[PDB]
Amino acid sequence: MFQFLQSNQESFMNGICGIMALASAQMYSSFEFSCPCMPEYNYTYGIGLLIIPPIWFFLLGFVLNNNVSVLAEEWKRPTGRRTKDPSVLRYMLCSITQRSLIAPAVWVSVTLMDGKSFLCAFSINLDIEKFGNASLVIGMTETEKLKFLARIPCKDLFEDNEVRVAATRYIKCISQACGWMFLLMMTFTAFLIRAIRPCFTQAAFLKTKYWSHYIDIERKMFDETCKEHAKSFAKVCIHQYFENISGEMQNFHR
Amino acid sequence: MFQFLQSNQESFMNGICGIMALASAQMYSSFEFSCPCMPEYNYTYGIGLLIIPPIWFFLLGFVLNNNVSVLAEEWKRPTGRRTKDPSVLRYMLCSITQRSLIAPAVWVSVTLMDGKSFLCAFSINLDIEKFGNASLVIGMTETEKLKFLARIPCKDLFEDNEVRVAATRYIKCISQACGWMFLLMMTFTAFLIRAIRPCFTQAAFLKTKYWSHYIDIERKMFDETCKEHAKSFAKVCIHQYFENISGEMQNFHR
Amino acid sequence: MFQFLQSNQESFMNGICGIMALASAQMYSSFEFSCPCMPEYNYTYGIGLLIIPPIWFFLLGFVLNNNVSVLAEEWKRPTGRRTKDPSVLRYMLCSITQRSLIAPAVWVSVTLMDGKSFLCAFSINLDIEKFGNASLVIGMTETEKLKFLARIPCKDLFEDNEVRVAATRYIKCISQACGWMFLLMMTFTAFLIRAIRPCFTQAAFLKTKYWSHYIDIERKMFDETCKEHAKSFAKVCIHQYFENISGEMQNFHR
Amino acid sequence: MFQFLQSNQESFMNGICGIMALASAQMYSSFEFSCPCMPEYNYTYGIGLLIIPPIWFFLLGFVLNNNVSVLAEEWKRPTGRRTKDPSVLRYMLCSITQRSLIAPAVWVSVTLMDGKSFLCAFSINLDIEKFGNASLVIGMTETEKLKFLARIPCKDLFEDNEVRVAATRYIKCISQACGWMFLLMMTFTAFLIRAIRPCFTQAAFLKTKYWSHYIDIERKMFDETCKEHAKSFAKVCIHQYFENISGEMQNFHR
Amino acid sequence: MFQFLQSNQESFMNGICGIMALASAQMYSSFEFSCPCMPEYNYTYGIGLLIIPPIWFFLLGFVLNNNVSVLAEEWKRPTGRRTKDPSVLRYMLCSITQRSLIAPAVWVSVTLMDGKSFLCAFSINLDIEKFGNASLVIGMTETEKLKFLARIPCKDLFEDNEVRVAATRYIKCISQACGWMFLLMMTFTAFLIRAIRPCFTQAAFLKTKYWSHYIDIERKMFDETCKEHAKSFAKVCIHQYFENISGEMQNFHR
Amino acid sequence: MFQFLQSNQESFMNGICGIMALASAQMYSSFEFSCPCMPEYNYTYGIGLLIIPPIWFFLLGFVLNNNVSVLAEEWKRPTGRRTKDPSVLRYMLCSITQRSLIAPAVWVSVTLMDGKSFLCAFSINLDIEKFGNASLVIGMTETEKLKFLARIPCKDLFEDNEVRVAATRYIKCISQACGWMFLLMMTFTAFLIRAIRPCFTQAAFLKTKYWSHYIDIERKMFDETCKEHAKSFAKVCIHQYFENISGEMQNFHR
Amino acid sequence: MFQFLQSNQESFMNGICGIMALASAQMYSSFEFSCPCMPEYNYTYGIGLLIIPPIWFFLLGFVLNNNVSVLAEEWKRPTGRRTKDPSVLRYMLCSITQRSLIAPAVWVSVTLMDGKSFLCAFSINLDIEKFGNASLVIGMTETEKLKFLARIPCKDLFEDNEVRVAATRYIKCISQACGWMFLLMMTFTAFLIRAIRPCFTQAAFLKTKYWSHYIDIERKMFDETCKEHAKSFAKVCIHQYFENISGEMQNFHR
Amino acid sequence: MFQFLQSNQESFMNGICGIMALASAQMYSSFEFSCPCMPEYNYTYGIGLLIIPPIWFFLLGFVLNNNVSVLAEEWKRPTGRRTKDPSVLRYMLCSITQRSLIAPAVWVSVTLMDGKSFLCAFSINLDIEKFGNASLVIGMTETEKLKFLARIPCKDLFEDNEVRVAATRYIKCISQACGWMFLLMMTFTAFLIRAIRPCFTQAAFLKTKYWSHYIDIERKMFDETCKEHAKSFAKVCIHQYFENISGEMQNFHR
Repeated sequence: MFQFLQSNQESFMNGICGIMALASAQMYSSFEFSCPCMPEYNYTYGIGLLIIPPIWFFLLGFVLNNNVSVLAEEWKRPTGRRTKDPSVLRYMLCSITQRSLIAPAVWVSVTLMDGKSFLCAFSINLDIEKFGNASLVIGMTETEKLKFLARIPCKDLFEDNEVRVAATRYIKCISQACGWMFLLMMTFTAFLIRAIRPCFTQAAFLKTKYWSHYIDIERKMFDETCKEHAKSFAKVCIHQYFENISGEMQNFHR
Repeated sequence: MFQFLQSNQESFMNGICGIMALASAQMYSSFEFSCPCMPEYNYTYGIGLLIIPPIWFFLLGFVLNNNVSVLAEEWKRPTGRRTKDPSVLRYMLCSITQRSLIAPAVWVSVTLMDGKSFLCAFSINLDIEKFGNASLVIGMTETEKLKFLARIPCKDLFEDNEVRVAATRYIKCISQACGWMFLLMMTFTAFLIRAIRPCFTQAAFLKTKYWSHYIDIERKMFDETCKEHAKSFAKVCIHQYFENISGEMQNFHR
Repeated sequence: MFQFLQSNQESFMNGICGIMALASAQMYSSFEFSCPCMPEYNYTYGIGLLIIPPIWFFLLGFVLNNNVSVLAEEWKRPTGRRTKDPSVLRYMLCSITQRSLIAPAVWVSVTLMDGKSFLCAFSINLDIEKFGNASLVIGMTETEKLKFLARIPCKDLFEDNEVRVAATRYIKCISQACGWMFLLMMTFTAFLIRAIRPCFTQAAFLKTKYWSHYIDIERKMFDETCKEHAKSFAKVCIHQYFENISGEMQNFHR
Repeated sequence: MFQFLQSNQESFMNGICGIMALASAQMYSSFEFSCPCMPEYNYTYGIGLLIIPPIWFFLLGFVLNNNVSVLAEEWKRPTGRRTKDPSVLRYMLCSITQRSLIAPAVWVSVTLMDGKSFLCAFSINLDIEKFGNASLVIGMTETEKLKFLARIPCKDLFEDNEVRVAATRYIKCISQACGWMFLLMMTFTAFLIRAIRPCFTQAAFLKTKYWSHYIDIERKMFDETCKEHAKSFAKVCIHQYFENISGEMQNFHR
Repeated sequence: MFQFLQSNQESFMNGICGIMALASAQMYSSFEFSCPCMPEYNYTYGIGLLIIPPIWFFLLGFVLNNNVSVLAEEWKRPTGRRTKDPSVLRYMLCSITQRSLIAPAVWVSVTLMDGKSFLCAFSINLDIEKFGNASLVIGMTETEKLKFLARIPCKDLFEDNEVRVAATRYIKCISQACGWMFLLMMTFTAFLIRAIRPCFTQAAFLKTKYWSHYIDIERKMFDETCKEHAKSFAKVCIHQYFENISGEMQNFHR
Repeated sequence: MFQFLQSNQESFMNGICGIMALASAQMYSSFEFSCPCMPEYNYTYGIGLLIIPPIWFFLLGFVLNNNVSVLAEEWKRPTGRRTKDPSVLRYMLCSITQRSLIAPAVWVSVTLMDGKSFLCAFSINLDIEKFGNASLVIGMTETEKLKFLARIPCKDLFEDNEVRVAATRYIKCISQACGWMFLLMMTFTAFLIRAIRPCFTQAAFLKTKYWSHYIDIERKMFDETCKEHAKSFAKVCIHQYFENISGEMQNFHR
Repeated sequence: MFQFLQSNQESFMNGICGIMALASAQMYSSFEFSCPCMPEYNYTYGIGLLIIPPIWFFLLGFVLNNNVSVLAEEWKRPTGRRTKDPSVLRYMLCSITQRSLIAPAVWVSVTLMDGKSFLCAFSINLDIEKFGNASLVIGMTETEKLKFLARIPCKDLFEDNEVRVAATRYIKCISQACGWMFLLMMTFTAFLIRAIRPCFTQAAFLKTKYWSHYIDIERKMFDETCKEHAKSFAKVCIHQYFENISGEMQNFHR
Repeated sequence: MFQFLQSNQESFMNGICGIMALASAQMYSSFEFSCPCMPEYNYTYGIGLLIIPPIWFFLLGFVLNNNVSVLAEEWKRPTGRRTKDPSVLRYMLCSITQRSLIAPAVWVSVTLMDGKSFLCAFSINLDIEKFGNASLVIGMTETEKLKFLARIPCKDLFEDNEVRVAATRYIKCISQACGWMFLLMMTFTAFLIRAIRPCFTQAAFLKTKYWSHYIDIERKMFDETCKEHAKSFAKVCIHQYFENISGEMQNFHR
């Protein structure tokens, strides 16, 4: 689902959040899921791939946002020295935080729709009599059937394909149900935020918008002012260089 | 069917509704249908994939529409304070709702034409003597033949390929019949709305159109006014910075 | 046959009719034909896929045409109040109807050239002694040979491949003959309409052309007039906002 | 052979004839040849695919040409009322007819070079002792060997692959010989027409060229004249609408 | 070897000759060589595909050249009436003929480098004791070994793959030798023509160049003169039409 | 993940660092990992591919940066002669160093997520009783089981596929855990640097920015000044050349 | 190696020589090498493909160069009549010859690096005891082992794959060694020509450059002068044509 | 790794060196490595492919550089006649030499990372008891085991796949270690040259830059001066030609 905003870089309302949501789901495709298939490590691997990459995509939204240093500058300065109201600083932080949650939400949704994190984390929690022969886990210890159930996420380590296919379909169904409930709760949260909060936080929104435009203007105008103060002194140095070297370029190029 | 409006971004009359209908059907292709193949869970999985993603695509149409906060602002304000007639607010809500139903309708139609939601939900409702051997479901309990019929949507869990192919073709035929009746009822509803309602709701349409143009003008004009009020104060700060630092850039760059 | 008008969006004389004929044939390719292979349902499935999608493509031509609401407005108004002659309204309706029949005609032609609708609908009408062994349908009941002949459209439900290939080639030949006779009658109808009718309905054609140009002008001029009446009042509101907030932006950004 | 004029839309001298010749040969590729492989129907199928689609491509050249209605208008009008000489009308009809024969000629040539129409139509006319065993058609009736020879165009209905390959190569050779003689006669006819006729029909060519330019000018100038007469009356209606509604937009947007 | 002048339409000195040489070799690739593999017909098929398509590509160069009608006009007119010198007419004919020989030469060269025309035409002329077993053509009649050697161009009609591969490599070697000698003689002929003839036919070259530029100027200037004489009379007719119909458009659109 | 900044060369804030991070990960894909599968060399190969290419990508960032020669010029010059403050030189070096660490960090992350460097380096550290038969490493010497465990990274040198797949999944899990902890520590380091340091090193940042703009201005202005001093002397030499040679070009070209 | 100058048509210093070197190596790829695998013909086929196509690419460089007719004109004219010095004519011929040797050198290099011409020409010169069994060529005549060794370039005519692979690798190694020595001698020749000769042939280079610019100017200025002398006389003829025909177009188009 | 500078022809600082490094690595991919697999020739083939193509890419950098003739002109001229200082000539030669070493360094690095040159050159230096059975090279002569070890680079000449895979991985590891040490030494050499030498050779750099700009200006200004001196004399010749021929074009084109 990449060609849509790729061929339409106009449907955005912020650009870096659409790129990072695209990058979050493409990084899920490129990641090679390697469940340990051991009963000690399956839970932390499967749940860690649902928890740790969203934390990293969230921090990466703060690192890539170029207003977090200016906001950290204002919060470090003492009260009275601060040129901003505390509601404008709180609104600014809330704006950065809400755009930094898109790529974590994209990761959690592709992970739950794919079903592999639940298959790795919850295959030792199965009740295997619902899936095939009952004569599988008889004759085993409690320890040995935990090792048996832990190998269900691995095709080339689990030999009974019928029990593996039935247990994989059952867990991927529950994972897709959690993925649709996650999408539905986060979109209904997005609906209440985009309907109730602009009825409540107004003119902090207008001060934060003037603050954001002032930063982009101040950065650009400082760049072209440095360039015109360079062109004054660089013209002085270049012309003074050729005062002497063209005295040599007389005999050297004529 | 994606290259048509992809190479022709002129045949639209709204852009976000054509993108979301494209995204709805592409998300159906990317979704990996995983029927549980258990008689307790097949119905809720198959009917839930026909009900829950249309609800989510409907809410996503409200979240992506940038006039729902302005409409929620007007409805929250008391009567007398409201600058709008109640017919203009009702017409505005009806406009957002009708464009938010395109991507749900695209989902329901691709789901019924594909046939997998009916195959998952209705395979325990089959009468299997119409499809193959009669000696399949003899010798089974009522419980055991419900488990037998529940595995029909799964190729690698159902062994009799002739009975599976015959039952799959029968249910996919009924699903395609419901998909064509759904398309035909929703297009005939679209015909009656686009023929009778502009004979009845006129000049609310013209007030809602002026309201929509006024919002896009007010947002843009506020953006460029913030930028020109930034350029005044940013020019002051940059010039005052180089008053002192060019006093240092004397010895530092000459 | 899609790249031709795709790379040449100049050979048209109307754009939406070329897109919908392209979309009609691409939707035939994307549709997965699933004959029930049951003698009760084969006829209605095969003939329903030849009848019902053309009705839907015809209604979709009325829904996508933006002059059907203006025409419905004029017909609803009483005689005397109507600003148009009844011949101009009849000519207008005939213009919309003739362009709405292109995508139904494209569907019927690809369906008859493919041959699957006739194979599904007419395989129980076969005389199977023309195709293979005569010892197939002996020893069967009349009911059982109807079930035998109904499975001919299904490769994985019909076991005698020689009889299936011979019966499929016979019916696809007759379907292609009906497809060429359908194309030839509809093109000869198109020839008589585009030769005799502009000798008979003239100056209703010129009034309907002025009517169509007047609609596109009135819609566009209403859009830019709403935008310039927005820019007056939006400039008032934005300037009055910064009268007070720049009084705060004194201490807040200097 | 499509990328040539596709990437060079300058080598034309008429555009619709190059597109329809491209469309004629692409429609041959998309058509799935389905010989009946029955001795009653093979001739009419094979010769019908050589005769009927050229008739349809010829009529389609008349339907797509936008001067056939203006020519039909002039021929319907009585003598004396006709503003044109009869030689200009005859030259005009000959011009449309000659461009409408390109796509029929492309169809006949790809059909004869492919060889399938001759293979279907003429396989019961074979003398099968030239191709393999002589012991094939002994022990058969005259009726049964006609059914045997009719299945030669069908790989999956004819079992002796050596006799089938030899008979297919013999008939495809004769079909390619007829295809090269057809191309050579039609190109030599094109040479005599483009060398002798502009020595004989001159200044009817110049009157027909002025007639064709006059039509394209009259259609375009009528379109922009309708648009400027629309813009007069549409400006009146829009300005009169906002006389009253801006009286409401006082309190409604200030 | 198509992308070179496809991506560089500047390396030409005439455009239609580069397109037809490209089309000649692409038509060789698209042509399905079907040797009869019969000793009566192999020679005429193999040598006919080396002779007949070059004659057709040569005539097609005369048909596509738009100066052959103007040259045929001048030659038909009597001496004294002719406005041209006979050397200018002879030079003009020689110019058209030399550009019309490029696509025949491309056909002959791809046909000889591919080797199939010599393999078909000359396989009954082989001496098969140079290629495999000597015990192949003993026990055969002179008639039967001619049928045996005629099937060498056909993989699926000749069973001894070692003798077929050895005889195919021998004949394709001789065909490639004739193809390189053909290329070398035609390029050395092209060298002598482009070196000796512009030393001999000069100022007929300059009169023929002025003649060619005069034709392209006269055709274009006649086209725009017809269009400006159309715009005079079309403006008269359109304005006179709206004199009466705007008298009706008073009540009809106000 | 290459098409994102490839189709969007605007989301950058420096260009060479985005290219080198892209080149670092593409060089990982192109590198063919060839573990020695010997217990003496596996550790240094696997850990060397995690250490040595980041050192090389770090040095390559210094070589490709065009300000390291100007900074080396300033540091070589004695104190008092230096036109820059030591804080501006330290800030400049820190700026080059931080951008030169992106491609090393990309290499370490793709190497740990792929898992092959840990599989090569740590397969002799395994405890193989956790993975398959216990009867594998009995009957072996301590030397021989080190050779046995060293061949685990090699599919075609290790025969027990079940033990190899289980040991590969265990080590790739630990490698992906180290890769996520590495990404999380380096992004949290990037967060603290981009939040705390612009609160501490300011106006060295502004002097280093003026220094960087001054270099790009001085290089460009020296280039165009050399070109205009060339055009003076080149015009002299060319005109003086044709003073004599046009005296020869009189008789030579007239 | 085609996309480089294909996407960069700026790195050239002549265009036709880069195209012909590209065409020389692409023609090597398209050529199907067909060694006769006979001891009488292998040498002349293998060495002929190394000699004859370079001669043809050399002549093709003279045919495509548009200055060889002007140079042949000057050499044909007698001494005294010649407007050029003999050193300028010799320099001009040397310039055309050196650019015409690029495509021959590209052919020889791809042919020696591929190794097939040496494999065909030199396989009867092998000493086959270095490559496999010694019992191969015992029991054979001197004539029969020449036929045995001649079939080494043919995979499907030589049965011992180990001896064939060893002999092919040995000869392709020697061919690649000759290809690298050929590249190294021709590049060192190119170095001495581009270093010593512009120290020796100067101002013949400047006269030949003025001669080449004079030809391109004289051809273009003759083309536009013919076009403006056409536009004078074509305007006369077109206006005089419509003097009479607009007398008819009075009644014919009003 | 080609699309990077292919889609970004701006990241360069010289263009021909980036193209030749791209061409060096693409020529490595296109080269078919053919180890002789003979103990006399393996070393010179494997080490020759590491030595000889870098020498050729180095000379090709001198041939393609258009300043080596101007530098050779200055060095040939006697002292006193030389218009340049000897430090400017030495700096110029060092500039050409350093850019001509990029494509040799790219070749050596891809050759060492691929590992085939070390596999060919060093497989007779192996100690084969480290890799498989010890019973391989017993029963062989010293001569015969050299022939046995020489066939390790050839898959289809070495039969023990386990010993071949183990020996190939060992040598490719050592080759990749030498490739990383080569990259690291050449990049650290590039670091010391780009840091220490612009602190030492300055104003020879500025004279060599003015020299390079003067050459590009003098070549271009000589080209346009030849063209304007052509246009003077070509206008004279063309106008004088039509003085006489338009006297003939009176009767010939009127």
